[PDB]
Amino acid sequence: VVLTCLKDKDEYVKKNACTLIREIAKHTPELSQLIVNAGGVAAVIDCIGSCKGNIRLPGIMMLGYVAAHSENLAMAVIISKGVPQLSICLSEEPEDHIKAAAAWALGQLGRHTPEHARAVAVTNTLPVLLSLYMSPESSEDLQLKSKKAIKNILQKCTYLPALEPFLYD
Amino acid sequence: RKSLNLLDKMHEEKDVFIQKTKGEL
Amino acid sequence: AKLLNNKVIQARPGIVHFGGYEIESKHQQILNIANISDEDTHLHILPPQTKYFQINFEKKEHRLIPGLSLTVTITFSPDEWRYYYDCIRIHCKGDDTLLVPIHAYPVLNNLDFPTFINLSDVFLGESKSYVIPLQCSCPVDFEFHITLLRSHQAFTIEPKSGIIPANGKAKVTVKFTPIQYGMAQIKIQLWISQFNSQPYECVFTGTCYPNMALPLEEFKRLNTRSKKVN
Amino acid sequence: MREIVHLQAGQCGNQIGAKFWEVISDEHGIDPTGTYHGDSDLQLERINVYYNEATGGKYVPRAVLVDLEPGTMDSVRSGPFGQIFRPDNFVFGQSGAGNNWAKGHYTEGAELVDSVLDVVRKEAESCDCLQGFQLTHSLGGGTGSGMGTLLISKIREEYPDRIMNTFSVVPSPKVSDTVVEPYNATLSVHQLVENTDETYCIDNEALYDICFRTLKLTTPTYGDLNHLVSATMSGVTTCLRFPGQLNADLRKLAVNMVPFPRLHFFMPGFAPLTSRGSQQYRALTVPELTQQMFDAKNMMAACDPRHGRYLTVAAVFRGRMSMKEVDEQMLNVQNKNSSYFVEWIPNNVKTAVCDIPPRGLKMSATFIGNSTAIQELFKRISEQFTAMFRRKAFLHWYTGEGMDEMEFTEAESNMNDLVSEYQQYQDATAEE
Amino acid sequence: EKDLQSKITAMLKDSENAMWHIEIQKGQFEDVRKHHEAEAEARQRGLEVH
Amino acid sequence: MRECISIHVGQAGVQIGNACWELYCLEHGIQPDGQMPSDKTIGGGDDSFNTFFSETGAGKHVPRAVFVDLEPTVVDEVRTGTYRQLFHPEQLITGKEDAANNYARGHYTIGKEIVDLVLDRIRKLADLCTGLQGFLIFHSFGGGTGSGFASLLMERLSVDYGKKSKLEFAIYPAPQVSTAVVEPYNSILTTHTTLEHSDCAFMVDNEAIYDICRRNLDIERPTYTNLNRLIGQIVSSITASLRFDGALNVDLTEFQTNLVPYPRIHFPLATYAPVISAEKAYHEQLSVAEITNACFEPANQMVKCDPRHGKYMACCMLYRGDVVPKDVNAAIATIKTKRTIQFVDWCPTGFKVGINYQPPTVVPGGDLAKVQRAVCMLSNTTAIAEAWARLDHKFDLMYAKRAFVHWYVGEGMEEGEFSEAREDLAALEKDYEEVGVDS
Repeated sequence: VVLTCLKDKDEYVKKNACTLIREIAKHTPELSQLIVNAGGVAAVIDCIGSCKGNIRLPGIMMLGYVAAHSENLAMAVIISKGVPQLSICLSEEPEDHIKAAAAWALGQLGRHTPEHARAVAVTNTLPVLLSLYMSPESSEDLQLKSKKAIKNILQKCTYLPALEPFLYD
Repeated sequence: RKSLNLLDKMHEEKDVFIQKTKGEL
Repeated sequence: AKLLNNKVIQARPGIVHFGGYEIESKHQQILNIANISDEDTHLHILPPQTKYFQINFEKKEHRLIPGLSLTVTITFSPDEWRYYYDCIRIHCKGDDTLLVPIHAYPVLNNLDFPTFINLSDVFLGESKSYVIPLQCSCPVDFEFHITLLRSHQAFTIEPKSGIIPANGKAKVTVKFTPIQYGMAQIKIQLWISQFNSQPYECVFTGTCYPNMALPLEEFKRLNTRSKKVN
Repeated sequence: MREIVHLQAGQCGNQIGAKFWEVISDEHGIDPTGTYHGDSDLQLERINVYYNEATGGKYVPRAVLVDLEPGTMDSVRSGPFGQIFRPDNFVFGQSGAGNNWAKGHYTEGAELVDSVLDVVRKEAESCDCLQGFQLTHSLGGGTGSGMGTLLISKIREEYPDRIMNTFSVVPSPKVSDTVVEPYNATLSVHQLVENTDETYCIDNEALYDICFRTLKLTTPTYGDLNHLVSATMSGVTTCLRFPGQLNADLRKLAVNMVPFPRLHFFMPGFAPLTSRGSQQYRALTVPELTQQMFDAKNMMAACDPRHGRYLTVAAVFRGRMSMKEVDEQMLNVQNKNSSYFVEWIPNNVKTAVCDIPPRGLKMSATFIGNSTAIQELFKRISEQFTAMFRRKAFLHWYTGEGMDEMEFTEAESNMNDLVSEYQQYQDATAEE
Repeated sequence: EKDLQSKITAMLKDSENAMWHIEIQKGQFEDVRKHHEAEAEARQRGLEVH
Repeated sequence: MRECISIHVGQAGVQIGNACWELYCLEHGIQPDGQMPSDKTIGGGDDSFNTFFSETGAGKHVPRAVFVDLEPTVVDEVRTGTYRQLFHPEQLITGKEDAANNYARGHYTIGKEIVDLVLDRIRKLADLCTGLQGFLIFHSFGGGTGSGFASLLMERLSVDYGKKSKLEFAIYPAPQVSTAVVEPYNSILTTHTTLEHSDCAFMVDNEAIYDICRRNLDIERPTYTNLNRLIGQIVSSITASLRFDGALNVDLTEFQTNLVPYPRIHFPLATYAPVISAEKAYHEQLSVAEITNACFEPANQMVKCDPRHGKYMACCMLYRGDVVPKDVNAAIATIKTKRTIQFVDWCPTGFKVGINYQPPTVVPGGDLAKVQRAVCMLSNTTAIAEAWARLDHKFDLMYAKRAFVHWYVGEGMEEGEFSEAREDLAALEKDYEEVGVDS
């Protein structure tokens, strides 16, 4: 009944539903597993892609928490294609805290098995993260989360063509 | 039905666009 | 560093090509230069750097009057089968430099590729194979590759891609296995690994139809009439 | 009680239906106003089959006119009997078909179909019990062919226990009216063999030849063809409209007349086709009519029945003669012309005499047979479709509508199977 | 080439939006084909051979 | 219902529209005032005039057409005419500057200035109408107005209305005789627009008109009036089943659907018959078979091309007058077996039967006589491709040294467009030669 609220015409309702799922899917991996089994990650991702602004922040944060919880949850999120949506939020959203949240979620996704980092790397997120952390106009938290994501992903990324451009930048 | 034909046609054109994008990139 | 034209001059053909040359044969090509600009201009042409390309031209006047065309002939005497390349330098007034390429490469002879192919009736369970002969007149190998715009299951083509041998002939076997009563057609494109390759298009079509031969029924009824004659 | 609902499609279908309505009104004694001016006996009891009981005895027609062009209703309404029909049934759109089957079926066959279903369901519910639905249309266009197949499919899906009889017009390579006519015929044959009970072959070139060489008319027009087909229809329907001694009905024929569902085509024909100067010099007898109903000259086929073998035959008479002459004629014909019918099944001709003679003519008899002559039309249609589908000519219109080309492939496979079936049953041998 | 590849990655994020639609396609449009493609192919053998 | 809007660009388009409107008013008995003053002796008019005219609340008829031209002299010439009380001044848009056989100016610096006004006019005209089927755009390739302005307007009309038919009627430059010099320069660019942005196109020349008039009408000093009259008769014959009815009505859609075999090949060959004078229509028995056979004669074609050089894809034949179906059937049976006429082994037959009960009328002052029936044909053959070959050859020999090209460069336009048009025409000719080749 809450997952259907991410499809209403209203926007603040979607924001509330996202904040609720976020506060739910932050304490223990059991709640996140139940949410995944209920088929809600895909709905959250679709609502994020179909909306813009600060409303994307609760969804990005819940999926970051879910990825950081365990390995099965991160794999399920990856199967649900969460990574390119984090790239979208990192690119098109001009806000800084949204970009920082997307970077943190990407890092929590790529801090799992090398398959996770390979799936993240093929979505062209590492060069953008490097540019943002090499960007003076970026905020402190954005750069810090970008560096954390880079360290958590490059520590297990095995896709050599993705790691090659880092040799010069 | 042909609105049902759009079902295949749109995604097949998008696959052709995937080929074009991979070649160009 | 500009190509095919300039503010001052225009070159036709924009690119020089020596296709299907012959070793030690002195080939000629004509390049003409027109004065785009409305002022009267000098042209400086630096000769080719290679000993295969020998430039030849006539100069009756220096200042090339606007609208006038200067014809320049290039002579080519190859020594072996390979792709040759050179660039010719053209200098106008000021920094008006022109970059013009000259490509020499062997080209396979004119193939008798058909655009349409109407194959006869083949009954179900039978099969018919047609061989397209790819004749190569040059002692070099050429790579071919096939593509299918529209394709059908009743058609099998062998081989899809391969190499035509030096001075040899390739054989492309298209096989029609009648799947159903009716007509099957394919729109086929053949890509050749040659410089400035234009792929060759063709259509293949096979039909499958039985018959019953009415006139023998007329003969049989005539036989019945003859039986009733007695 | 037992009534028949009539349907209309195609401009040629509309004109032939109007001609049939006028002919039956004249025969049964109905003035153009709408009242009754007849003087017969059987023209009051079973008159309700095509009419409806109303106040003041004003009988109303029962036919729904479906068209995509508004210029047809104006033409058919200005006639002497165009003021008697129901204007509500004249359901017309705003865009023409343009001789396109796919475009009409999709564009002009989605938002307009609902109204005609509503009116036909209202008409069906208005009566107590029904038998079948009659539709007269043509395959020459997107109006009759594009909508007739769809409506027949709809009514069969809704009411499966009904008679699906139609009299569509077959094309001819000698006399054409559409460049893409074989495309539309190809599309229509699939629906005719899949979702239609029975179908009769109608040709214009054969009728023109017949009138020219026998009637010897000065300026034959479509009006003459409409008159002849209307007379044919009245001869077909008199078995139920005017009961006699041995009455029959549409379903008894369609069961006894069709050996296999995939072969439901027939070959209709009228016997007394004479010139104006020969009407006063004729001998009304059985053998003459048997010869005129047996030879291929009077037959309205654009082919030769002699190239195959007769499968099923029905001789429907309308007069007061006898019973013995018909059976003796059929027996001696089967004895002599042994090489023209299937020997495996004797007695392939059905006897039927209507004791009530028609109005204006004492003697009438219609021929409904299914001989082995249509295979030539099917094979030539398949060949022309193959020739034009080879290089895919005149196809960008159908593609631009949205439908893919695989329908053409499945259809051509269907006709190849059907023509193979026809030629294989043609020489039906007794044994190995 | 470097700024046009930054732009190719920008239009590739746009083509990634295209691929985001592509996951609606590969969530339902072949979800139906998972069954109706198989049950639209087998019986050509029936018409063909027997 | 069956209602269409006509577009007239350039002097030729304007005069052709005037001839068409006067033909329609005389044939329908419409008086030049705009009302029905015939209160004593009636002479017709009780018909379906809604197709072209409009009925007001006071009994007035308003023509529905577009009379636009970049030069004011033609608008003034029509304005001082006797039919000025029929149309409305808002429908005749004047102009300060005119192309006068120039494409660059009339497409960029002149035609782009009056866009909103004509768009508002055509939108209002469409809103005043209920049922729209197609358009009647009358222009010319030689005239710079009817080329640049016509192309720029048609490109917008194509994107504003995709479900509406887009016809084309203009004059093709004759290879032998011509009026101006830069005609191929405008034609090479207008052909691309009419091919890649329209659905059907009709080309006619004036040399064939001169030949047929001197051969049948036997006139020594011709004039543009007869040329306009012939085109008006052709247009009336084509859209004959729209204003009236018949045995087999053939609407615009009905024939345009089959008249286009391929998106690239949409260039039919019209032929009007009988084209005869008063004395040529008295002691000559006229039947259907003879005129149908004469319709395929190259001498009676309006395009100088030998039909025997190629063969036919599709043929569309129409009729107007007291035509009997048996005669049509006899003519069809005759032509289908004629060896001289060439066709392909994939189209054994194709044609249309348009029976029109209303016979063609006459005009007091013209040369056409009273003929009981008429016939027009629209076939598709590849033998007409030679005209495009000659046009390409002429453009190539004019463009090698860039004759009269500096003007267009100064105006502002891409020189590469010439190469683009040349290669597009070459591709079209290759497609035509491929289609004409059988198995």
